Amino acid sequence: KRTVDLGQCGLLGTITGPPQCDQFLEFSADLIIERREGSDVCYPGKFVNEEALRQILRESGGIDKEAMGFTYSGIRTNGATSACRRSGSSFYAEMKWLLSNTDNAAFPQMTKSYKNTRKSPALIVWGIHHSVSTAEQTKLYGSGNKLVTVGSSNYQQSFVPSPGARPQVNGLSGRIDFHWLMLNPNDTVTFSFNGAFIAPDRASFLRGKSMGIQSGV
Amino acid sequence: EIVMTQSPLSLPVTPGEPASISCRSSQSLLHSNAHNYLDWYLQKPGQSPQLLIYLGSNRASGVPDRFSGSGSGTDFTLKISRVEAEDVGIYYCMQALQTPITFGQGTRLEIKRTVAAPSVFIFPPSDEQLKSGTASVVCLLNNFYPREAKVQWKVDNALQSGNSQESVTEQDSKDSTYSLSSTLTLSKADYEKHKVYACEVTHQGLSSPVTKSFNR
Amino acid sequence: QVQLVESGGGVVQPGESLRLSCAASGFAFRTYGMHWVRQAPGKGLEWVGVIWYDGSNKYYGDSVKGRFTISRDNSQNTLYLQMNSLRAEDTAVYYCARNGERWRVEDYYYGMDVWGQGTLVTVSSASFKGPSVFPLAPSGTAALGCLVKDYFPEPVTVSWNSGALTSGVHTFPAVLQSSGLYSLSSVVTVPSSSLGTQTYICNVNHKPSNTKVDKKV
Ligand SMILES: CC(=O)N[C@H]1[C@H]([C@H](O)[C@H](O)CO)O[C@@](O)(C(=O)O)C[C@@H]1O
Ligand SMILES: *[C@@H]1O[C@H](CO)[C@@H](O)[C@H](O)[C@H]1NC(C)=O
Repeated sequence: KRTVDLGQCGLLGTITGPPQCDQFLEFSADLIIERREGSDVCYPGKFVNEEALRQILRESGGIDKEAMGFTYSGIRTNGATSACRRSGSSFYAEMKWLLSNTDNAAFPQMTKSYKNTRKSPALIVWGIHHSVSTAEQTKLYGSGNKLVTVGSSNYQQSFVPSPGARPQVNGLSGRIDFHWLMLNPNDTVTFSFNGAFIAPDRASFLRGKSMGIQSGV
Repeated sequence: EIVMTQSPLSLPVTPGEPASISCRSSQSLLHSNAHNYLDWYLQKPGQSPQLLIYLGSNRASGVPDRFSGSGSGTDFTLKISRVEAEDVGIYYCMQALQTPITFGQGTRLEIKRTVAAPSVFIFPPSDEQLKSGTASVVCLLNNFYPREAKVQWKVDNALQSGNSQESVTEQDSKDSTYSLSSTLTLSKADYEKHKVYACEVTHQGLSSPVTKSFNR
Repeated sequence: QVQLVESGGGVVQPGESLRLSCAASGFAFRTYGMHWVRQAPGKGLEWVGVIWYDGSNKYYGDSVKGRFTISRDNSQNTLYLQMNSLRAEDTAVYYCARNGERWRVEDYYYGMDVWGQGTLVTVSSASFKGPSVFPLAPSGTAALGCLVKDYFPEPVTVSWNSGALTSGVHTFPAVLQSSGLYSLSSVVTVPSSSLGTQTYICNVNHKPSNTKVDKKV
């Protein structure tokens, strides 16, 4: 039985890729052992609907990565943070932090879509960045109201970054939370954002079949 | 092997004015996913190359709006809408499609000013250097524009070929001029074996070719 | 901050081997293709080659294929270039660079989004040698200087009156002579007036050979 001990890497982190998961980014296993030490994020925040996502992964057999193909012009795609350290400020290996090309510049309205062409379902994840304050949100994405919408064949949701201060974690009071859907074959997810959007760069396809356990042995 | 051909190779631009660079490709760069696998890099003097435009038309992280890229298939173009001083350097286009990755020759973007004539000075070999074995005669061209220069070496009104190497500074960040050094090298033998020494300089900013002389 | 740091360059003899390395911080190095691009003095960029993210395929440019090898230690975030049979022409700054996108192989896109500072390789059989420093004596403005002749390797630096005489100085790029030795000249314009009152000595530093010279002119 090919088996994987995620140690400091939390099962969900294999999808978005905080430093602690850099070695499981495309893991393959029949038995997934989680640890209480394991962590899903690096920047403060959580996975919404995280326990459903956890059960898909535990019984997934591993994850295969595949670029999504989004490209950009007129913004920065290299947003990084001290909370995600790779000998320096870094981020999530599978995600891009988009922001305005210069401080306070107006982030352009953007629409990007992706179609699952492979034959099994694709795990799509994206993030809302909640800034510590209105002014920081503006410095990063420009002033005014922000809106992220996500749609697939049966699903529609809008997301509104609410800047504000939450309890200082690792020195940061802002948050990035992760939302996710399962994109069936030949279906399309369509993103529409004007800032505060953490875009996926690679999608995850399940590898097969496996059992997951959070033990101490 | 995709060949890349850029033009022009030298591009003097007046500050605040537009600029255009061309890149042609021996093969189509348009892939089946609707992307053109063509990048533009900039190398500012003394710095590494940096990404400017990727996939034909995308301004990379940090790149201001005055740059843009366009084209399709084999024909590509980099426009700067209003050139700034900070924009001088060498632009490289590069196909990103097929190994071996290849580059254009590079287009050197420089600041354009009104012509300015080269104050010419000539220097004879040192006594210390003469006491060695060889003689080095140096002609200086100080703060001229453009950079194209005709530097001619006269030794008893003979022509010299292979006796001189040359060297230009980088465009001054204040006055946008250049300076040039022409260094003629011969042996004490052939140095003494002649008399008068002069360098003749003709420049777009000189009405008639100017010569500087000295006699051994 | 994505950062590529090259190291291992220097002076080497024709026919020798030499190994450059590139330290990478800021990103999941193990998921990216990496390139080496070189630039010979006063020449364009020339691609040396590329290594895939797992080290399973490598491809090299025409002028080094056969003699250079690329490899990587993902455990230590390090890219390597093994140069063998060095020829004089191989003299260049060698740059390390990241393959920005991570697209399927069949659509592989070889853009490089982040570039290191580069490392200099000089292939030459000349021996280190300090320069000889001869004057360039003036005949409303006069021009004097120093010829800095027959030194190896680069670089030398020159100044005037310790660091006092700064305005109106021009130090030219060295040129390589057929002897294998470098030579360069440095000049400053002064009022023919001061010529006799203020004294002008140039200060030549050739650290690589521990040679310092102050000539009066
Ligand atoms: C993309 C970006 O803006 N990065 C910067 C971020 C953000 O402003 C906020 O962390 C988000 O709330 O903050 C830093 O303090 C950090 O996290 O190390 C500095 C860093 O350059
Ligand atoms: C998806 O579409 C392709 C062609 O567009 C087709 O070959 C394939 O059978 C489709 N798959 C499903 C599950 O509908």
